[PDB]
Amino acid sequence: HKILHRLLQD
Amino acid sequence: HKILHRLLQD
Amino acid sequence: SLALSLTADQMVSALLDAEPPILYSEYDPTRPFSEASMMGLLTNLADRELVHMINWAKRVPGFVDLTLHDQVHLLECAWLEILMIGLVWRSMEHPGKLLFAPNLLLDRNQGKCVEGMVEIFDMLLATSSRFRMMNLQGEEFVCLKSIILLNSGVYTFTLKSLEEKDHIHRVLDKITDTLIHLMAKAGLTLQQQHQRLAQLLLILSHIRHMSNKGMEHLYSMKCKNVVPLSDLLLEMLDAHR
Amino acid sequence: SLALSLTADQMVSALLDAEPPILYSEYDPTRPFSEASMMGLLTNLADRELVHMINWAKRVPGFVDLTLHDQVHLLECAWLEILMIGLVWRSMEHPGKLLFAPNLLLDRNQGKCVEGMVEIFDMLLATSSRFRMMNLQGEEFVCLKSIILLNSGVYTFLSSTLKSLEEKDHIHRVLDKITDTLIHLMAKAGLTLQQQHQRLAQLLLILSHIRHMSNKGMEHLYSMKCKNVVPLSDLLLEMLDAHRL
Ligand SMILES: Cc1cc(O)ccc1[C@H]1CC[C@@]2(C)[C@H](CC[C@@H]2O)C1
Ligand SMILES: Cc1cc(O)ccc1[C@H]1CC[C@@]2(C)[C@H](CC[C@@H]2O)C1
Repeated sequence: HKILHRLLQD
Repeated sequence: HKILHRLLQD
Repeated sequence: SLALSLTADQMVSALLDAEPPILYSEYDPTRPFSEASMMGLLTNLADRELVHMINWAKRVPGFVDLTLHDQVHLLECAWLEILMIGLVWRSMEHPGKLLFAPNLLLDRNQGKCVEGMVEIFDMLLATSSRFRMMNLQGEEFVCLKSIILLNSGVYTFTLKSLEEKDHIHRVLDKITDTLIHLMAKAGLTLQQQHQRLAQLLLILSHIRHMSNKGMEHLYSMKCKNVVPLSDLLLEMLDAHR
Repeated sequence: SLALSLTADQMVSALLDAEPPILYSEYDPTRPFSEASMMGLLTNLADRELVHMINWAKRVPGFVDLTLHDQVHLLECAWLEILMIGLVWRSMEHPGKLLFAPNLLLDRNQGKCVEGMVEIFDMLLATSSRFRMMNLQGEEFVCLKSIILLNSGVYTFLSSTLKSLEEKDHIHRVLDKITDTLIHLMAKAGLTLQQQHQRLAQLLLILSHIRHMSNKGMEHLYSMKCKNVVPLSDLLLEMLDAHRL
Protein backbone atom coordinates (compact mmCIF):
# COMPACT_ATOMS: atom_id res chain seq x y z
CA HIS A 1 0.00 0.00 0.00
CA LYS A 2 1.04 3.60 -0.68
CA ILE A 3 2.40 6.08 1.87
CA LEU A 4 -0.74 8.22 1.62
CA HIS A 5 -2.77 5.15 2.56
CA ARG A 6 -0.74 4.68 5.74
CA LEU A 7 -0.87 8.32 6.85
CA LEU A 8 -4.65 8.45 6.46
CA GLN A 9 -4.98 5.69 9.07
CA ASP A 10 -2.31 6.92 11.50
CA HIS B 1 0.09 35.19 -39.42
CA LYS B 2 -2.52 35.27 -36.66
CA ILE B 3 -5.71 33.68 -37.98
CA LEU B 4 -7.57 34.21 -34.72
CA HIS B 5 -6.69 37.91 -34.76
CA ARG B 6 -7.94 38.21 -38.34
CA LEU B 7 -11.07 36.11 -37.80
CA LEU B 8 -12.07 38.42 -34.95
CA GLN B 9 -12.00 41.41 -37.30
CA ASP B 10 -13.99 39.71 -40.06
CA SER C 1 -21.37 49.28 -21.32
CA LEU C 2 -24.93 48.44 -22.44
CA ALA C 3 -24.16 44.89 -21.31
CA LEU C 4 -24.24 46.30 -17.78
CA SER C 5 -27.59 47.88 -18.65
CA LEU C 6 -29.09 44.58 -19.81
CA THR C 7 -31.85 43.08 -17.70
CA ALA C 8 -31.65 39.41 -16.74
CA ASP C 9 -34.17 38.56 -19.46
CA GLN C 10 -32.29 40.63 -22.04
CA MET C 11 -29.03 38.90 -21.11
CA VAL C 12 -30.63 35.48 -21.55
CA SER C 13 -32.26 36.10 -24.93
CA ALA C 14 -29.08 37.73 -26.23
CA LEU C 15 -27.02 34.68 -25.29
CA LEU C 16 -29.67 32.30 -26.62
CA ASP C 17 -29.73 34.15 -29.94
CA ALA C 18 -25.94 34.06 -30.12
CA GLU C 19 -25.84 30.26 -29.92
CA PRO C 20 -23.76 28.68 -32.71
CA PRO C 21 -25.24 25.93 -34.93
CA ILE C 22 -24.71 22.21 -34.46
CA LEU C 23 -22.28 21.04 -37.14
CA TYR C 24 -22.00 17.66 -38.85
CA SER C 25 -18.92 15.46 -39.01
CA GLU C 26 -17.25 14.36 -42.24
CA TYR C 27 -17.62 10.83 -40.91
CA ASP C 28 -17.58 8.19 -43.63
CA PRO C 29 -18.70 4.73 -42.43
CA THR C 30 -17.32 2.97 -45.51
CA ARG C 31 -13.91 2.89 -43.83
CA PRO C 32 -13.01 1.48 -40.39
CA PHE C 33 -11.82 3.77 -37.60
CA SER C 34 -8.10 4.19 -37.02
CA GLU C 35 -6.37 6.30 -34.37
CA ALA C 36 -5.35 8.65 -37.17
CA SER C 37 -8.77 8.83 -38.83
CA MET C 38 -10.69 9.39 -35.59
CA MET C 39 -8.31 12.17 -34.57
CA GLY C 40 -8.82 13.55 -38.07
CA LEU C 41 -12.60 13.63 -37.71
CA LEU C 42 -12.55 15.20 -34.25
CA THR C 43 -9.97 17.88 -35.06
CA ASN C 44 -11.62 18.67 -38.39
CA LEU C 45 -14.87 19.20 -36.48
CA ALA C 46 -13.22 21.30 -33.76
CA ASP C 47 -11.60 23.50 -36.41
CA ARG C 48 -14.95 24.27 -38.02
CA GLU C 49 -16.60 24.86 -34.64
CA LEU C 50 -13.85 27.35 -33.79
CA VAL C 51 -14.83 29.67 -36.64
CA HIS C 52 -18.39 29.75 -35.29
CA MET C 53 -17.17 30.15 -31.71
CA ILE C 54 -15.17 33.25 -32.62
CA ASN C 55 -18.27 34.84 -34.12
CA TRP C 56 -20.32 33.67 -31.14
CA ALA C 57 -17.88 35.34 -28.75
CA LYS C 58 -18.42 38.67 -30.52
CA ARG C 59 -22.12 38.42 -29.65
CA VAL C 60 -21.46 37.86 -25.95
CA PRO C 61 -22.41 41.15 -24.24
CA GLY C 62 -19.33 43.20 -23.38
CA PHE C 63 -16.86 41.05 -25.31
CA VAL C 64 -16.36 43.47 -28.21
CA ASP C 65 -15.74 46.23 -25.66
CA LEU C 66 -12.37 44.64 -24.93
CA THR C 67 -9.22 45.29 -26.94
CA LEU C 68 -8.58 42.94 -29.85
CA HIS C 69 -5.53 41.80 -27.88
CA ASP C 70 -7.63 40.78 -24.87
CA GLN C 71 -10.28 39.12 -27.04
CA VAL C 72 -7.54 36.95 -28.55
CA HIS C 73 -6.23 35.99 -25.11
CA LEU C 74 -9.66 35.02 -23.77
CA LEU C 75 -10.50 32.76 -26.71
CA GLU C 76 -7.00 31.28 -26.77
CA CYS C 77 -7.39 30.36 -23.11
CA ALA C 78 -10.98 29.09 -23.13
CA TRP C 79 -11.53 27.58 -26.59
CA LEU C 80 -11.22 23.91 -25.56
CA GLU C 81 -13.29 24.48 -22.42
CA ILE C 82 -16.00 26.02 -24.58
CA LEU C 83 -15.92 23.12 -27.05
CA MET C 84 -16.17 20.71 -24.13
CA ILE C 85 -19.10 22.30 -22.30
CA GLY C 86 -21.01 22.43 -25.58
CA LEU C 87 -20.21 18.77 -26.16
CA VAL C 88 -21.45 17.64 -22.75
CA TRP C 89 -24.58 19.74 -23.28
CA ARG C 90 -25.30 18.03 -26.61
CA SER C 91 -24.71 14.65 -24.98
CA MET C 92 -26.92 15.14 -21.91
CA GLU C 93 -29.80 13.14 -23.40
CA HIS C 94 -27.45 10.39 -24.58
CA PRO C 95 -26.26 8.50 -21.47
CA GLY C 96 -22.90 6.81 -22.03
CA LYS C 97 -22.41 8.56 -25.37
CA LEU C 98 -20.77 11.75 -26.62
CA LEU C 99 -22.62 13.60 -29.38
CA PHE C 100 -19.78 15.33 -31.22
CA ALA C 101 -22.20 15.66 -34.13
CA PRO C 102 -25.65 14.35 -35.13
CA ASN C 103 -23.75 11.91 -37.34
CA LEU C 104 -20.96 11.25 -34.84
CA LEU C 105 -22.16 9.66 -31.59
CA LEU C 106 -19.33 7.93 -29.72
CA ASP C 107 -19.15 5.76 -26.61
CA ARG C 108 -16.10 5.33 -24.37
CA ASN C 109 -15.05 2.11 -26.11
CA GLN C 110 -14.76 3.99 -29.41
CA GLY C 111 -12.55 6.47 -27.60
CA LYS C 112 -10.11 3.61 -27.04
CA CYS C 113 -9.25 3.85 -30.74
CA VAL C 114 -6.98 6.79 -29.94
CA GLU C 115 -4.13 6.40 -27.44
CA GLY C 116 -4.89 8.14 -24.16
CA MET C 117 -8.23 9.55 -25.32
CA VAL C 118 -10.63 7.29 -23.40
CA GLU C 119 -9.57 8.94 -20.12
CA ILE C 120 -10.77 12.22 -21.61
CA PHE C 121 -14.00 10.66 -22.87
CA ASP C 122 -14.63 9.27 -19.38
CA MET C 123 -14.27 12.71 -17.81
CA LEU C 124 -16.53 14.30 -20.43
CA LEU C 125 -19.15 11.58 -19.94
CA ALA C 126 -19.10 12.07 -16.17
CA THR C 127 -19.61 15.80 -16.68
CA SER C 128 -22.52 15.08 -19.00
CA SER C 129 -23.96 12.74 -16.37
CA ARG C 130 -23.57 15.45 -13.72
CA PHE C 131 -25.46 17.96 -15.87
CA ARG C 132 -28.20 15.40 -16.46
CA MET C 133 -28.47 14.75 -12.72
CA MET C 134 -28.68 18.48 -11.99
CA ASN C 135 -31.26 18.86 -14.75
CA LEU C 136 -29.24 21.70 -16.28
CA GLN C 137 -31.36 24.13 -18.29
CA GLY C 138 -30.56 25.70 -21.65
CA GLU C 139 -30.61 29.20 -20.18
CA GLU C 140 -28.20 28.09 -17.44
CA PHE C 141 -25.91 26.48 -20.01
CA VAL C 142 -25.48 29.59 -22.16
CA CYS C 143 -24.68 31.53 -18.98
CA LEU C 144 -22.03 29.00 -17.94
CA LYS C 145 -20.43 29.00 -21.39
CA SER C 146 -20.15 32.80 -21.42
CA ILE C 147 -18.69 32.73 -17.91
CA ILE C 148 -15.96 30.39 -19.15
CA LEU C 149 -15.15 32.75 -22.01
CA LEU C 150 -14.76 35.78 -19.74
CA ASN C 151 -13.23 34.10 -16.68
CA SER C 152 -10.70 31.50 -17.81
CA GLY C 153 -8.16 33.97 -19.19
CA VAL C 154 -8.85 37.03 -17.04
CA TYR C 155 -6.31 36.04 -14.37
CA THR C 156 -3.45 35.83 -16.87
CA PHE C 157 -3.67 39.32 -18.36
CA THR C 158 -0.81 46.14 -15.34
CA LEU C 159 -1.61 49.58 -16.76
CA LYS C 160 -5.31 49.86 -17.58
CA SER C 161 -5.46 47.03 -18.52
CA LEU C 162 -6.71 47.28 -14.93
CA GLU C 163 -9.82 48.70 -16.58
CA GLU C 164 -10.14 45.70 -18.90
CA LYS C 165 -10.24 43.38 -15.88
CA ASP C 166 -12.82 45.50 -14.06
CA HIS C 167 -15.10 45.57 -17.10
CA ILE C 168 -14.85 41.79 -17.41
CA HIS C 169 -15.74 41.32 -13.74
CA ARG C 170 -18.69 43.69 -14.08
CA VAL C 171 -20.11 41.59 -16.92
CA LEU C 172 -19.42 38.39 -15.00
CA ASP C 173 -21.41 39.81 -12.08
CA LYS C 174 -24.30 40.55 -14.44
CA ILE C 175 -24.34 36.92 -15.55
CA THR C 176 -24.31 35.87 -11.90
CA ASP C 177 -27.37 38.09 -11.43
CA THR C 178 -28.89 36.41 -14.48
CA LEU C 179 -28.30 32.87 -13.21
CA ILE C 180 -29.84 33.66 -9.82
CA HIS C 181 -32.77 35.41 -11.49
CA LEU C 182 -33.31 32.31 -13.62
CA MET C 183 -33.29 30.04 -10.57
CA ALA C 184 -35.69 32.32 -8.70
CA LYS C 185 -38.13 32.24 -11.62
CA ALA C 186 -37.83 28.45 -11.73
CA GLY C 187 -39.13 28.44 -8.16
CA LEU C 188 -35.94 27.53 -6.30
CA THR C 189 -35.80 28.74 -2.70
CA LEU C 190 -33.32 31.47 -1.76
CA GLN C 191 -31.14 28.78 -0.18
CA GLN C 192 -31.41 26.42 -3.15
CA GLN C 193 -30.40 29.35 -5.36
CA HIS C 194 -26.92 29.91 -3.92
CA GLN C 195 -26.43 26.16 -3.51
CA ARG C 196 -27.13 25.49 -7.19
CA LEU C 197 -25.06 28.51 -8.23
CA ALA C 198 -22.12 26.96 -6.37
CA GLN C 199 -22.71 23.51 -7.84
CA LEU C 200 -22.73 24.88 -11.39
CA LEU C 201 -19.64 27.05 -10.91
CA LEU C 202 -17.67 24.25 -9.25
CA ILE C 203 -18.18 22.11 -12.35
CA LEU C 204 -16.22 24.73 -14.29
CA SER C 205 -13.22 23.68 -12.21
CA HIS C 206 -13.51 20.16 -13.61
CA ILE C 207 -14.05 21.57 -17.11
CA ARG C 208 -10.83 23.55 -16.75
CA HIS C 209 -9.16 20.30 -15.69
CA MET C 210 -10.49 18.44 -18.74
CA SER C 211 -9.23 21.26 -20.97
CA ASN C 212 -5.72 21.08 -19.50
CA LYS C 213 -5.61 17.31 -20.04
CA GLY C 214 -7.14 17.61 -23.50
CA MET C 215 -4.58 20.22 -24.52
CA GLU C 216 -1.75 17.90 -23.47
CA HIS C 217 -3.34 15.02 -25.38
CA LEU C 218 -3.90 17.05 -28.54
CA TYR C 219 -0.33 18.32 -28.26
CA SER C 220 1.12 14.81 -27.99
CA MET C 221 -0.90 13.63 -30.99
CA LYS C 222 0.57 16.54 -32.95
CA CYS C 223 4.12 15.83 -31.82
CA LYS C 224 3.76 12.25 -33.03
CA ASN C 225 2.42 13.28 -36.44
CA VAL C 226 -0.78 11.30 -35.88
CA VAL C 227 -2.94 14.04 -37.38
CA PRO C 228 -2.36 17.21 -39.45
CA LEU C 229 -3.88 20.13 -37.55
CA SER C 230 -5.24 23.25 -39.24
CA ASP C 231 -3.22 26.45 -38.95
CA LEU C 232 -5.90 27.92 -36.68
CA LEU C 233 -5.87 24.83 -34.47
CA LEU C 234 -2.07 24.84 -34.35
CA GLU C 235 -2.14 28.47 -33.20
CA MET C 236 -4.79 27.88 -30.52
CA LEU C 237 -2.75 24.92 -29.25
CA ASP C 238 0.45 26.97 -29.46
CA ALA C 239 -1.02 29.67 -27.21
CA HIS C 240 -0.81 27.24 -24.29
CA ARG C 241 2.94 26.77 -24.69
CA SER D 1 -24.05 12.07 9.16
CA LEU D 2 -22.77 14.45 11.89
CA ALA D 3 -21.21 17.10 9.62
CA LEU D 4 -24.63 17.76 8.11
CA SER D 5 -25.99 18.94 11.47
CA LEU D 6 -23.30 21.58 11.99
CA THR D 7 -24.42 25.21 12.01
CA ALA D 8 -22.76 27.86 9.86
CA ASP D 9 -20.82 29.12 12.88
CA GLN D 10 -19.89 25.57 13.86
CA MET D 11 -18.56 24.87 10.36
CA VAL D 12 -16.36 27.98 10.50
CA SER D 13 -14.84 27.29 13.92
CA ALA D 14 -14.40 23.63 12.99
CA LEU D 15 -12.43 24.67 9.91
CA LEU D 16 -10.47 27.35 11.79
CA ASP D 17 -9.48 24.84 14.48
CA ALA D 18 -8.40 22.32 11.84
CA GLU D 19 -6.01 24.79 10.20
CA PRO D 20 -2.47 23.41 9.75
CA PRO D 21 0.61 25.25 11.09
CA ILE D 22 2.78 27.58 9.01
CA LEU D 23 6.00 25.61 8.50
CA TYR D 24 9.47 27.12 8.25
CA SER D 25 12.05 26.57 5.53
CA GLU D 26 15.53 25.26 6.35
CA TYR D 27 16.77 28.01 4.03
CA ASP D 28 20.13 29.44 5.05
CA PRO D 29 19.78 33.12 4.04
CA THR D 30 23.57 33.50 3.89
CA ARG D 31 23.88 31.38 0.74
CA PRO D 32 22.64 32.49 -2.71
CA PHE D 33 20.27 30.30 -4.73
CA SER D 34 21.05 27.71 -7.37
CA GLU D 35 18.41 26.02 -9.51
CA ALA D 36 18.92 22.82 -7.52
CA SER D 37 19.01 24.45 -4.08
CA MET D 38 15.73 26.32 -4.60
CA MET D 39 13.92 23.24 -5.91
CA GLY D 40 15.27 21.38 -2.89
CA LEU D 41 13.90 23.99 -0.50
CA LEU D 42 10.50 24.22 -2.17
CA THR D 43 9.99 20.46 -2.49
CA ASN D 44 11.29 19.77 1.02
CA LEU D 45 8.72 22.29 2.24
CA ALA D 46 5.87 20.80 0.20
CA ASP D 47 6.74 17.33 1.49
CA ARG D 48 6.45 18.45 5.11
CA GLU D 49 3.26 20.40 4.40
CA LEU D 50 1.71 17.27 2.89
CA VAL D 51 2.01 15.41 6.20
CA HIS D 52 0.06 18.18 7.94
CA MET D 53 -2.41 18.45 5.05
CA ILE D 54 -3.35 14.78 5.43
CA ASN D 55 -4.16 15.28 9.12
CA TRP D 56 -6.00 18.52 8.37
CA ALA D 57 -8.12 16.75 5.75
CA LYS D 58 -9.22 14.26 8.41
CA ARG D 59 -10.47 17.20 10.48
CA VAL D 60 -12.62 18.58 7.66
CA PRO D 61 -16.24 17.72 8.58
CA GLY D 62 -17.53 14.71 6.64
CA PHE D 63 -14.15 13.68 5.24
CA VAL D 64 -13.64 10.69 7.54
CA ASP D 65 -17.15 9.50 6.68
CA LEU D 66 -15.76 8.59 3.26
CA THR D 67 -14.08 5.26 2.49
CA LEU D 68 -10.27 5.14 2.81
CA HIS D 69 -10.08 4.79 -0.98
CA ASP D 70 -12.14 7.91 -1.63
CA GLN D 71 -10.16 9.97 0.88
CA VAL D 72 -7.04 8.94 -1.03
CA HIS D 73 -8.52 9.94 -4.39
CA LEU D 74 -9.57 13.38 -3.12
CA LEU D 75 -6.14 14.17 -1.66
CA GLU D 76 -4.23 12.79 -4.66
CA CYS D 77 -6.29 15.01 -6.96
CA ALA D 78 -6.31 18.14 -4.79
CA TRP D 79 -2.98 18.22 -2.93
CA LEU D 80 -1.23 20.78 -5.16
CA GLU D 81 -4.32 22.99 -5.36
CA ILE D 82 -4.46 22.98 -1.57
CA LEU D 83 -0.78 23.89 -1.28
CA MET D 84 -1.24 26.68 -3.82
CA ILE D 85 -4.30 28.33 -2.24
CA GLY D 86 -2.47 28.21 1.08
CA LEU D 87 0.52 29.92 -0.50
CA VAL D 88 -1.53 32.68 -2.13
CA TRP D 89 -3.32 33.29 1.18
CA ARG D 90 -0.06 33.60 3.12
CA SER D 91 1.27 35.95 0.44
CA MET D 92 -1.84 38.13 0.28
CA GLU D 93 -0.36 41.03 2.26
CA HIS D 94 3.00 40.81 0.50
CA PRO D 95 2.36 42.24 -2.99
CA GLY D 96 4.78 40.87 -5.59
CA LYS D 97 6.08 38.26 -3.16
CA LEU D 98 5.35 34.59 -2.47
CA LEU D 99 5.59 33.69 1.21
CA PHE D 100 6.40 29.98 1.03
CA ALA D 101 7.54 30.36 4.63
CA PRO D 102 8.13 33.21 7.11
CA ASN D 103 11.84 32.78 6.35
CA LEU D 104 11.37 32.11 2.63
CA LEU D 105 9.73 35.14 1.02
CA LEU D 106 10.43 35.02 -2.72
CA ASP D 107 9.67 37.72 -5.31
CA ARG D 108 8.82 36.95 -8.98
CA ASN D 109 12.38 37.38 -10.27
CA GLN D 110 13.70 34.65 -7.97
CA GLY D 111 11.35 32.31 -9.81
CA LYS D 112 13.74 32.67 -12.73
CA CYS D 113 16.29 30.81 -10.60
CA VAL D 114 14.51 27.67 -11.82
CA GLU D 115 13.72 26.76 -15.42
CA GLY D 116 10.08 27.41 -16.31
CA MET D 117 9.02 28.26 -12.76
CA VAL D 118 8.65 32.03 -13.16
CA GLU D 119 5.51 31.56 -15.27
CA ILE D 120 3.99 29.59 -12.39
CA PHE D 121 5.05 32.29 -9.92
CA ASP D 122 3.27 34.85 -12.10
CA MET D 123 0.00 32.91 -11.90
CA LEU D 124 0.28 32.49 -8.13
CA LEU D 125 1.02 36.19 -7.65
CA ALA D 126 -1.94 37.24 -9.80
CA THR D 127 -4.14 34.99 -7.67
CA SER D 128 -2.81 36.62 -4.50
CA SER D 129 -3.51 40.06 -5.96
CA ARG D 130 -7.08 39.04 -6.78
CA PHE D 131 -7.57 37.79 -3.22
CA ARG D 132 -6.04 41.00 -1.89
CA MET D 133 -8.35 43.25 -3.92
CA MET D 134 -11.43 41.22 -2.95
CA ASN D 135 -10.25 41.58 0.64
CA LEU D 136 -10.57 37.83 1.17
CA GLN D 137 -11.32 36.95 4.80
CA GLY D 138 -9.77 34.12 6.81
CA GLU D 139 -13.13 32.46 7.36
CA GLU D 140 -13.73 32.59 3.60
CA PHE D 141 -10.30 31.11 2.90
CA VAL D 142 -10.85 28.03 5.06
CA CYS D 143 -14.19 27.47 3.34
CA LEU D 144 -12.61 27.69 -0.12
CA LYS D 145 -9.81 25.27 0.76
CA SER D 146 -12.20 22.62 2.10
CA ILE D 147 -14.29 23.04 -1.04
CA ILE D 148 -11.24 22.27 -3.18
CA LEU D 149 -10.54 19.09 -1.20
CA LEU D 150 -14.09 17.78 -1.59
CA ASN D 151 -14.84 19.07 -5.09
CA SER D 152 -11.73 18.66 -7.25
CA GLY D 153 -11.73 14.86 -7.28
CA VAL D 154 -15.43 14.05 -6.90
CA TYR D 155 -16.09 14.08 -10.65
CA THR D 156 -13.59 11.26 -11.23
CA PHE D 157 -15.18 8.86 -8.76
CA LEU D 158 -16.08 5.54 -10.36
CA SER D 159 -19.88 5.45 -10.15
CA SER D 160 -21.96 2.28 -10.10
CA THR D 161 -22.08 0.25 -6.87
CA LEU D 162 -24.34 1.55 -4.10
CA LYS D 163 -21.48 2.69 -1.86
CA SER D 164 -20.02 4.95 -4.56
CA LEU D 165 -23.23 6.85 -5.31
CA GLU D 166 -23.67 7.26 -1.56
CA GLU D 167 -20.17 8.74 -1.36
CA LYS D 168 -20.71 11.33 -4.10
CA ASP D 169 -24.00 12.46 -2.57
CA HIS D 170 -22.43 12.80 0.88
CA ILE D 171 -19.68 14.93 -0.65
CA HIS D 172 -22.23 17.18 -2.35
CA ARG D 173 -24.32 17.47 0.82
CA VAL D 174 -21.24 18.62 2.73
CA LEU D 175 -20.32 20.93 -0.15
CA ASP D 176 -23.76 22.54 0.10
CA LYS D 177 -23.16 23.09 3.82
CA ILE D 178 -19.90 24.92 3.12
CA THR D 179 -21.74 27.03 0.54
CA ASP D 180 -24.31 27.86 3.23
CA THR D 181 -21.36 28.80 5.44
CA LEU D 182 -19.75 31.12 2.89
CA ILE D 183 -23.07 32.89 2.35
CA HIS D 184 -23.59 33.13 6.11
CA LEU D 185 -20.22 34.87 6.46
CA MET D 186 -21.15 37.38 3.75
CA ALA D 187 -24.60 38.08 5.18
CA LYS D 188 -22.88 38.58 8.54
CA ALA D 189 -20.49 41.06 6.90
CA GLY D 190 -23.48 43.15 5.86
CA LEU D 191 -23.46 42.35 2.15
CA THR D 192 -26.82 42.60 0.39
CA LEU D 193 -28.43 39.52 -1.16
CA GLN D 194 -27.14 40.49 -4.61
CA GLN D 195 -23.63 41.16 -3.28
CA GLN D 196 -23.50 37.78 -1.53
CA HIS D 197 -24.29 35.89 -4.73
CA GLN D 198 -21.80 37.95 -6.74
CA ARG D 199 -19.00 37.43 -4.21
CA LEU D 200 -19.70 33.70 -3.99
CA ALA D 201 -19.44 33.45 -7.77
CA GLN D 202 -16.24 35.49 -7.72
CA LEU D 203 -14.65 33.22 -5.11
CA LEU D 204 -15.62 29.97 -6.82
CA LEU D 205 -14.47 31.08 -10.28
CA ILE D 206 -11.01 31.63 -8.80
CA LEU D 207 -10.89 27.90 -8.00
CA SER D 208 -10.93 27.30 -11.76
CA HIS D 209 -7.69 29.23 -12.14
CA ILE D 210 -6.31 27.42 -9.10
CA ARG D 211 -7.07 24.12 -10.83
CA HIS D 212 -5.26 25.50 -13.88
CA MET D 213 -2.18 26.40 -11.83
CA SER D 214 -2.15 22.93 -10.28
CA ASN D 215 -2.23 21.24 -13.68
CA LYS D 216 0.63 23.46 -14.86
CA GLY D 217 2.56 23.00 -11.62
CA MET D 218 2.17 19.23 -11.85
CA GLU D 219 3.70 19.26 -15.34
CA HIS D 220 6.58 21.45 -14.17
CA LEU D 221 7.27 19.34 -11.08
CA TYR D 222 7.19 16.25 -13.28
CA SER D 223 9.67 17.81 -15.71
CA MET D 224 11.96 18.69 -12.81
CA LYS D 225 11.81 15.12 -11.53
CA CYS D 226 12.69 13.60 -14.91
CA LYS D 227 15.59 16.01 -15.48
CA ASN D 228 16.80 14.83 -12.06
CA VAL D 229 17.27 18.44 -10.95
CA VAL D 230 15.89 17.52 -7.53
CA PRO D 231 15.47 14.34 -5.44
CA LEU D 232 11.81 14.09 -4.45
CA SER D 233 10.52 12.31 -1.34
CA ASP D 234 8.68 9.00 -1.75
CA LEU D 235 5.44 10.65 -0.63
CA LEU D 236 5.78 13.57 -3.04
CA LEU D 237 6.55 11.10 -5.83
CA GLU D 238 3.42 9.00 -5.22
CA MET D 239 1.24 12.11 -5.09
CA LEU D 240 2.82 13.21 -8.37
CA ASP D 241 2.38 9.70 -9.80
CA ALA D 242 -1.36 9.80 -9.06
CA HIS D 243 -1.77 12.32 -11.87
CA ARG D 244 0.12 9.94 -14.17
CA LEU D 245 1.53 12.75 -16.32
C1 LIG E 1 -14.17 18.00 -26.71
C2 LIG E 1 -14.36 18.27 -28.19
C3 LIG E 1 -15.50 18.86 -28.58
C4 LIG E 1 -15.77 19.15 -29.86
O1 LIG E 1 -16.94 19.74 -30.22
C5 LIG E 1 -14.84 18.83 -30.77
C6 LIG E 1 -13.69 18.25 -30.39
C7 LIG E 1 -13.41 17.96 -29.11
C8 LIG E 1 -12.10 17.29 -28.71
C9 LIG E 1 -12.11 15.78 -29.02
C10 LIG E 1 -10.87 15.07 -28.47
C11 LIG E 1 -9.51 15.67 -28.92
C12 LIG E 1 -9.26 15.22 -30.38
C13 LIG E 1 -9.46 17.21 -28.83
C14 LIG E 1 -9.06 17.50 -27.36
C15 LIG E 1 -8.38 16.23 -26.83
C16 LIG E 1 -8.35 15.26 -28.01
O2 LIG E 1 -7.11 15.30 -28.68
C17 LIG E 1 -10.78 17.92 -29.20
C1 LIG F 1 2.75 26.12 -4.59
C2 LIG F 1 3.59 25.55 -3.46
C3 LIG F 1 3.18 25.77 -2.19
C4 LIG F 1 3.84 25.31 -1.12
O1 LIG F 1 3.38 25.55 0.14
C5 LIG F 1 4.96 24.62 -1.35
C6 LIG F 1 5.39 24.40 -2.60
C7 LIG F 1 4.73 24.85 -3.68
C8 LIG F 1 5.24 24.58 -5.09
C9 LIG F 1 6.48 25.42 -5.42
C10 LIG F 1 6.91 25.29 -6.88
C11 LIG F 1 7.15 23.84 -7.36
C12 LIG F 1 8.51 23.38 -6.80
C13 LIG F 1 6.03 22.86 -6.93
C14 LIG F 1 4.93 23.02 -8.01
C15 LIG F 1 5.62 23.62 -9.24
C16 LIG F 1 7.10 23.69 -8.88
O2 LIG F 1 7.80 22.55 -9.33
C17 LIG F 1 5.46 23.12 -5.52
